[PDB]
Amino acid sequence: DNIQGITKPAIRRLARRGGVKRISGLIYEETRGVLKVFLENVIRDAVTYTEHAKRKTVTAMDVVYALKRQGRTLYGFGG
Amino acid sequence: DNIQGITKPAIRRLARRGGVKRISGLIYEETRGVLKVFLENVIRDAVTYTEHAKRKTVTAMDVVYALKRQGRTLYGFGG
Amino acid sequence: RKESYAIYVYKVLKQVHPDTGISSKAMSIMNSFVNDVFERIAGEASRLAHYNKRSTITSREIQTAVRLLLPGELAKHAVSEGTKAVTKYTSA
Amino acid sequence: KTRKESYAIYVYKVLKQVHPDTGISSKAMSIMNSFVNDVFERIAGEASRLAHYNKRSTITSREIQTAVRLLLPGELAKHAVSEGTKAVTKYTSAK
Amino acid sequence: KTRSSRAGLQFPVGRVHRLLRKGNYAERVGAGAPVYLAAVLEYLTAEILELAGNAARDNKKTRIIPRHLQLAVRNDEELNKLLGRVTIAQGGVLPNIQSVLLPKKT
Amino acid sequence: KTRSSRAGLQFPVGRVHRLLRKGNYAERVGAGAPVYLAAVLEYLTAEILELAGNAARDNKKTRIIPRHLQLAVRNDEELNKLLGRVTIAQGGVLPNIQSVLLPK
Amino acid sequence: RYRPGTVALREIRRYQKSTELLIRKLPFQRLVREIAQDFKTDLRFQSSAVMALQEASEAYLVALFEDTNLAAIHAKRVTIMPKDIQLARRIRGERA
Amino acid sequence: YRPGTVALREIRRYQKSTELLIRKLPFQRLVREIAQDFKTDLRFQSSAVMALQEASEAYLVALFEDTNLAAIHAKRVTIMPKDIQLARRIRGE
DNA sequence: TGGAGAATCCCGGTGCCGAGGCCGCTCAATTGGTCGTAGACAGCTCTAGCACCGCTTAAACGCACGTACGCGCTGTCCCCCGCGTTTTAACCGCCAAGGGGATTACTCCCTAGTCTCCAGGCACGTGTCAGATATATACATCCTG
DNA sequence: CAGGATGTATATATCTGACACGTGCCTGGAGACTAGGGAGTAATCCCCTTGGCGGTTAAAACGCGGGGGACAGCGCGTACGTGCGTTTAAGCGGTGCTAGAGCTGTCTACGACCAATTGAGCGGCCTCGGCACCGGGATTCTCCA
Repeated sequence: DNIQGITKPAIRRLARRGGVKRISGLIYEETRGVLKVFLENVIRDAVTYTEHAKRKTVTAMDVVYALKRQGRTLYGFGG
Repeated sequence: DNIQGITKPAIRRLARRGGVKRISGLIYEETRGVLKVFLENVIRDAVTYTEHAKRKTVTAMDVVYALKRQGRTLYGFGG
Repeated sequence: RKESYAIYVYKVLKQVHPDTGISSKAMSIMNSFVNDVFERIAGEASRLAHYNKRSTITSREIQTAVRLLLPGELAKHAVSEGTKAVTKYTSA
Repeated sequence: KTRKESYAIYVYKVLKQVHPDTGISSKAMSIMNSFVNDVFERIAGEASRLAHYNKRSTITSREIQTAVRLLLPGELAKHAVSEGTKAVTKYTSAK
Repeated sequence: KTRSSRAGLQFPVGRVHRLLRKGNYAERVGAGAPVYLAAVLEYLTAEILELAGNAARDNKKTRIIPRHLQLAVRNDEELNKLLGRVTIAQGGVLPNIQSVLLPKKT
Repeated sequence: KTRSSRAGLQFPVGRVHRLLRKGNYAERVGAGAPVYLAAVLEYLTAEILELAGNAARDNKKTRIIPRHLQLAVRNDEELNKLLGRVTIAQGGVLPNIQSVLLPK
Repeated sequence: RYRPGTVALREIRRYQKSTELLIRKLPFQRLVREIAQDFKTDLRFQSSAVMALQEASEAYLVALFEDTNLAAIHAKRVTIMPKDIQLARRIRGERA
Repeated sequence: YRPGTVALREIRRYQKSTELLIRKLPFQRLVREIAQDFKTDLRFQSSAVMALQEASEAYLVALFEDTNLAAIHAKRVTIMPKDIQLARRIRGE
């Protein structure tokens, strides 16, 4: 139940950053689901990127290549 | 008036193929502007695609490459 | 001499559906589809070989690119075809 | 004991040329380097495929100019085109 | 003698190897890469053409037109998400009706 | 007697030519293409850093922070159009409120 | 006389199982020549060039109209209105 | 006891600042839980999950902006899950 | 609405650790010469792209009438927000164990390259038959009763 | 629910243009053999990851009033839906012409490539100043009696 470790005010803080004032009480399971499916969409691609290199540790370089696959590229770790 | 050459029943037909039932009266020139900026974004890439080739006739091939550049690649015209 | 992959998918259609034919517009769409998949897979294998500082593209990068840019069961059956073909080819 | 190439000093010289009193952090330095690397890869890949589209085996300045006109929005694109063109005639006028 | 017959495929191994050489993807290319790419194109072509033939079969037609390819692509949720950013000429759209538009009390 | 000196750019020309050569983009690379690419990269770096330093000036710090870079590229329209599909680490978002959200 | 809302729903199916081009070819051709004249003068166009230009145009149009339809549904309405178009081009990222 | 202006203050505070919002170790172990599903006994760089956290919550706050726009379009101020599947299907997932 | 209280801005002081310059080596950038071929230029061909005219015909446009639906208003209740209290798991700091990423060295075999040959794939021509067009008929809904 | 009114699905006649199939030929793929360098494999080591202890406290969990917003219901007035007469421009066919794509021949200037040379560029190191942070006072700022 470590998906629940992303906790009750964490979605609240992310929504306050996103500019949302009032949020529902049933919103948390849904955004936990979308964060979970985003994480298995990215982490799997990072895992095959690691697996191709005959490596058993995941760096940040293949993480940002997996981000580059989905059109969600990240600046600050590709150096 | 040539922007209005594509017309009220044609827009209503294209929206009807898109599955809408009731259409407001302010829809039509709004989607006329949407079609205008879409053709701007495609034709601006296509015209320099012909311009690089020392060419002054737009073929169907470079339109396919421009639509591939905007992430909306189209089948059935070669490529 | 216009280069195309028409008759190869004609034999594929005959061995998967021996009592039908295909139109020329659908021929253009199938050729463009297989060309788009070729460009996507070969570009992913190219940058995958570049990422590991390797100058050679072999079946490993093609397999990993297939596992990358195809969805799950499609990619699983794609590698199930690919390694079976490479074992049939390397045995003769 | 390794070697890693980056564009830290070049964008340092650009930063001190445009702002001779402002410093930069190391995380922002890596963001800067990754940004210029990404846009370099974008322009180089578009010029490569655009040369392949015209069955040309050479990437000249015209391919870079056309890829700049594709990947950049309008007045930024022609300002970059003007900077690239004046750099090419500056390099060609010199030996 | 033909490498496609040696690999037991219909797609040309040598042509894929040729466009891998002149497609400047790398400085050198291996031997199993063109047969692997030919097998992948084999399987993907067979999968789209099988559902296209089924879409022609339940439409009582012995000809494949782009509407059958569009019906084959969007019905199954695998190749549809494979090429979701692709539009097909003479293709149309899947017939989908949102439930709030139908009249009730009929 | 470097090529970047005669090109008039602080960005490297030989490094860009080296990355264009063994980057397998094409088998032949022209002479003016690396200096054109270095000029465009110089311009884009200057465009980033000008508004980054300006945002640092309004924030009254003399160090460029990734927040300053994010405020530079998101407040400028074609810069956001070029950088729409990237995310900037430790950069945050623009402070904006929808008009119906304010009270009264 | 038909009830308003059911013959349009009837020809929804007629245009939705169909596959031909909705917009007439000549006004779209004239519009394309008008908007392409401003980038470079006295251009020429292939016949399949303006045919491929229309294909993506109506494909993007009905892909937008799916979006405006089910965005106007969410606001407990049936009629599509221009602010659903703003919502579609905003969530898609085509506007901002 | 202000009725509803604490939330606007939180909005202004979190859009003004730029620190990491999701708490570190539960995310760092949730990455381990998802990564165990593909290959077992996986080692992880610290910078890998450091990049993954800023990857995840930037997507999350862009999504929250999108469902905020959907909830404003629905003539409401409270977001429901229906705005979430609005945002996901309309933006293309 | 003045003001009580709470959040925020600001200035002064402190202490810290990472920007930023200096130094030494080194390997990648520069110069010079060769030589090979990619494409710039001219010219010929020929083909498809405008340009215009006439018929015809179904699509578009303007208008009349209606009705249903989007929007404004009111009531309700419920559920999420603000805040006080309790608990618990993250954070900081520190310490070891060892794991495998990275580096260097030595081999080997696999693929680029070259020459020769031949057959698979493509342009083109031609029957031919399956989808298009037309006519007639059943039927499955909707509209009003 | 029950009976007309149409639009849609089903069944023949046929007919035509696109599609399946045969043919030559020639260029691109295959057979064979060699060179060498890039990948494979093994030993080292040292950074970096993993695991653990323990104090601390900020943050999460929980509970409860209450108020304001989601949602249901109702009234309305108008703005699009649908139908009909009419105009109009799209579509189709024909001609006719020429600008401009496409390809072939040359050669020359531009780029690959290798040897010699060297200085910009990168790792290590050190220093100090910008900036994070704490604390007290002034400044808004929002709710109410």
